[PDB]
Amino acid sequence: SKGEELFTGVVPILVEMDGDVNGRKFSVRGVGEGDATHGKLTLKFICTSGKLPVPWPTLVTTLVQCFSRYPDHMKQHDFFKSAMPEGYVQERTIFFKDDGSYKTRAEVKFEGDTLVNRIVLKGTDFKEDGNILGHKLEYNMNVGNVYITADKQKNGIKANFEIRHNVEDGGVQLADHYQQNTPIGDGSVLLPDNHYLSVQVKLSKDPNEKRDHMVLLEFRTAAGITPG
Ligand SMILES: [Cl-]
Repeated sequence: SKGEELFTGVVPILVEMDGDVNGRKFSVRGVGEGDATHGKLTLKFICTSGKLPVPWPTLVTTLVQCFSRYPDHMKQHDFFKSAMPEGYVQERTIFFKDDGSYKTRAEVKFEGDTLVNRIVLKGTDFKEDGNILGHKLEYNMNVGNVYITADKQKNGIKANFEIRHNVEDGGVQLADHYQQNTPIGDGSVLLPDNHYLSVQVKLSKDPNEKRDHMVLLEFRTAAGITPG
């Protein structure tokens, strides 16, 4: 890409989320930076409406796959950078097993030299004493492997993956993700062969921060195609 030229160094990131779960409105802002040459990004998120009504880990996938590192033999398969700077709309539906669902729509694009992820999330039908509204999930994140394929119905790509959220005192809460990304521009974008993004996340807290928050470190690598 010429889009890939925009990712040769550290890129600042701004994330904004307007959320609503079972009618309860909330907002999140995140700031940080990503470096695709290191397949790494770091973000700190604050709940800018007080206390978060769902567990932080359930929002990780919603809250910039542009920073995945594609190896040389897979560069032709990086849709995300190819769509830049005009960007793409990412839509997901996330189904929490035996509980409610999130519907998300985000625009990801450069605004000047900052990458911006602007999100609206709406969650419906959650159980008041379920794992989500009840805050019964551990503060951590398991590895996710996002399987990407060309979308033959709309312009761009689709993906499917399931996230396992550890539940306090044992067991898991599954979150089944459906994803579509559609370029914003009219310009040509790369159409990838099937592959996946392997994503590892470490969640932490800022010892000096009294607001409800999440510090995220994330490593993301493309794979699923043997070298050559
Ligand atoms: Cl267990």
